[PDB]
Amino acid sequence: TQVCTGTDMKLRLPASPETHLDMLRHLYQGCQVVQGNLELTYLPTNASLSFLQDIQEVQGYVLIAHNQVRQVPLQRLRIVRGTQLFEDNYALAVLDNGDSPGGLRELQLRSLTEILKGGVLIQRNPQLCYQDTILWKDIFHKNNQLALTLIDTNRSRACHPCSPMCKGSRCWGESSEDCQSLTRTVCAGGCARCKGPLPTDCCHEQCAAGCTGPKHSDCLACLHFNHSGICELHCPALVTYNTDTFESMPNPEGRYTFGASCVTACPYNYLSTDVGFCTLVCPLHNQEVTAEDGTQRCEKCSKPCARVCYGLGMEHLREVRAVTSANIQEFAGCKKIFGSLAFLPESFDGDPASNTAPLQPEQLQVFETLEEITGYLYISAWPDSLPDLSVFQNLQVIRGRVLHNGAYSLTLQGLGISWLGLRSLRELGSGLALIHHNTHLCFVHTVPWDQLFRNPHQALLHTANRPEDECVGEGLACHQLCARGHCWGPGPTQCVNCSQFLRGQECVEECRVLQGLPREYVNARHCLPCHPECQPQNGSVTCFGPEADQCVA
Amino acid sequence: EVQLVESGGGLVQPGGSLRLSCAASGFTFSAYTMDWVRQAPGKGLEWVADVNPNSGGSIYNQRFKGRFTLSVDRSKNTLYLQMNSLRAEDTAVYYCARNLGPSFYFDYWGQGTLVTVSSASTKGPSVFPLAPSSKSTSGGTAALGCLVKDYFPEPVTVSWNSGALTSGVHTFPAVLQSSGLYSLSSVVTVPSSSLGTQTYICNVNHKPSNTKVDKKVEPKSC
Amino acid sequence: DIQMTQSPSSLSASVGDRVTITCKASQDVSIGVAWYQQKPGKAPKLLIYSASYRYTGVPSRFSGSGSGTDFTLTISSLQPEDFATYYCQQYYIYPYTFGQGTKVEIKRTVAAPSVFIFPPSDEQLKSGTASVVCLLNNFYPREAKVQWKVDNALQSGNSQESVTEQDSKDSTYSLSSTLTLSKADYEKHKVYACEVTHQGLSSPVTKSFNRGEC
Repeated sequence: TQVCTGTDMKLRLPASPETHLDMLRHLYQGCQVVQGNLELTYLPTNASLSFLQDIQEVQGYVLIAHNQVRQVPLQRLRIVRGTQLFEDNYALAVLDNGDSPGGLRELQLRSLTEILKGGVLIQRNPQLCYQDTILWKDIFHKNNQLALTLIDTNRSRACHPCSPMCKGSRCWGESSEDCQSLTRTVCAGGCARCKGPLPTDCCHEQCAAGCTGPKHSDCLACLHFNHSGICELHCPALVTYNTDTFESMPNPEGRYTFGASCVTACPYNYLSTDVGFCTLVCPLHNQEVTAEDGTQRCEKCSKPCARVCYGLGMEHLREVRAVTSANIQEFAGCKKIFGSLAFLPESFDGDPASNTAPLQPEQLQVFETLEEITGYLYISAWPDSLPDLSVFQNLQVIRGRVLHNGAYSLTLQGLGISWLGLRSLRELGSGLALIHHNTHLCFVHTVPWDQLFRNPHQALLHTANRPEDECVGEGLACHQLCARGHCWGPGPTQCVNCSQFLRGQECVEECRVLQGLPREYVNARHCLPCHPECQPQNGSVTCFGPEADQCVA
Repeated sequence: EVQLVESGGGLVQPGGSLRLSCAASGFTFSAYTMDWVRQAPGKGLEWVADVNPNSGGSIYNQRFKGRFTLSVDRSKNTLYLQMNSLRAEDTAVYYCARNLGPSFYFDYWGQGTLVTVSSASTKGPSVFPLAPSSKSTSGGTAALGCLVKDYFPEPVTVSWNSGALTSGVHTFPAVLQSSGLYSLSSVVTVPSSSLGTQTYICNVNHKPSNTKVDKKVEPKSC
Repeated sequence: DIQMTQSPSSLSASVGDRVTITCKASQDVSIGVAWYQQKPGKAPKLLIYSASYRYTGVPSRFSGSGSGTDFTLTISSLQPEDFATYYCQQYYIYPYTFGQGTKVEIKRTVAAPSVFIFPPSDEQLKSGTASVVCLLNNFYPREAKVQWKVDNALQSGNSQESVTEQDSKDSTYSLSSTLTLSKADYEKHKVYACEVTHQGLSSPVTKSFNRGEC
């Protein structure tokens, strides 16, 4: 998959510094376009970053801060768009990269040619050379009056001169292959971009970063939209009009807008709108419904929208950081929550600022009916009287449209829970899972983490948990009645996939049909007690169904 | 918060061309259908056109198709409305609303930039005093005022005695004459016991014409 | 095209009454009808959609109804903030056409105007044209017919009227009829008069003006 959602985490410290380099690699591996921000923060000096060699396009900004790596291999990145900016002013931010000595040594951005919107921020880098020898105006867009240069030139080492074979002195490295390709300040006439000085070498008006010819199907990047190799200005409409009567007829060439490309259908986790936009949230007077196949769709409604529940970051909870006792009553009977759910340390104990009562462990029973979360789940505190997360038994799917820190969709931190708690969690739509620094945490490696993910960019990061050798040597090892050794925790319950038969929520063996007081009928390996008040039998099947007609008498 | 601001309004000759813009903010631009509505002075509302941000497919009105031209610039959340071959019926305020779902009803209208078309040039207001008659007493109260005539374009602000007198002043809305020029009347009611004592001056200010002509109001010697 | 017609085109009511406004279409627009509100000088705002559902952020003193060809917008209790023009609209089929408007304004008792007549100034004899004013002041309701006469005969096609907006202190209107004829046409008659008729006046008072002693 070449479309990977980026991270949303500024200079803020990581959750688990040990499993951080394993978080960047499990997210930008085999990716070419980043639908978000590219943030490279808090990397050790000897970290290997070979997985960042294929990044080409970034929708958001580029953040490179607090790193001791000598080289960042982002040599094949052409265009950064800048839909959202760092401090609302910058599109490229290289800060605080310093301690043979460690720290960033060279920028190594050889193909950067177009920044549509934003600025560049380079401050406090002692080991960085060649940072002020680049004509940054060329890389900035023609329609960008926000292009402000803030470059710090405080260096702790002596730099080398650029390669003499380079025409001028604009180089990103000392080697001969580190020159800069001037594109905009060398054009002849009113050409926004040109591959050379000749007017015939001018690029098409839809070329973003450059061109390999005069045509409109060979731009290095598409300025507005990418129509399967055709740099267009708009995606083809989803409907055609009679233009006299103006009637609606479906267009077989209808494409949907998804970032900077035209797509036949919206991606798996996204939503398709009648206007022709791949959304994560339906617009006003629209509604999210499931089609016959099972895909997600934003569909209109004449009647007012049904009352839905909202979580953190959503309509009236856009600024709440954790679930307190003030908003705990809102999630009453909500079979679906539009938004996230966070439990910070300040949730189960009252806040001195206000008269906030602390979260009693019996108040968390309102979540015993929740079945779907469209955002992340973040539990960094949990009562010690509750051994697991058994309040989320009915939680089936966490879609992860909104990700905590921009990467994680299921995070547990310092809980001290017993095994896992999460019984029926069967799907993580997007974002990684991070279960770390829980001392009494067993049952981590025995979860079908591949049967819950939905894309190759999802993974499981875990560290500083209970050692596995101590977990097995206690009699807690996925009781064998669970099929294929996939268990959620100790007991006849917590089996991910049953092997023989079910009796309610617990994994059981051959039913009590022939030797039980309630006579049962096995429907897809499910013991179900039915009262045989027609004919007491002693080893024969009494009832075929729950109705009176199916009874023996 | 969603807020829309229009621009491009002004005054042009018949047949002239204009281009109104409508920048959007506070909501996802490429998620709603954007619209233009107009209202003639003292008349009802009339839907003008319909644009789509993603595809660009514009839906016009039969009375406007061919003359108007819509556009969308998602790089700066801006709408464009190209008006060509403007006639004398195209003087109105041009709203800029948005669709909730692509059924044609509106919730968040713009500000209503004004477009006016006329062949009249800029002329200063000629202030004409209306002296109170000898039989202008209604029982102890009289009336007086000045008359601006043949001024273009709107508006004109009128003041009495440098703004000291504001109780009882009635400024009438400007009415367009058959010659294509505007004319309104400003009057004030004064008690008849004080007529030859107060020196009454009417202060007409024309900003497009840079006119500050003042005319005294003295009772007529009947 | 569909003609979207409201009835009545003007209405007066006091604070606390019940206001009913009806809109009618020429085609089946059963549930494709909205409603709006425009105060003088500011942009319209949505009130009702689907002819029976309020918009988010709208008070509860609004209840649309009606399906097919008859529609109705009703306010249970009036407040000194909803005195404006109410439009109806159809979006069921192309084209989408608004109504003509319904003006709702505060009611009070009848007030009689103070009729006036103003001799034209002297600086305008040399200009070429003449103008005579038939000033009214502080009357209610708005309906009032004003016609001129040149010594025997009413004029037509030469009198433009102008009425100000409502007043926030006494809620009365002002009317100013401006006769316009040339100076050459002015210096050939002797009596210029304008006739004012109002509901509150039992007698049609007339303000005669003399072209002589002035």
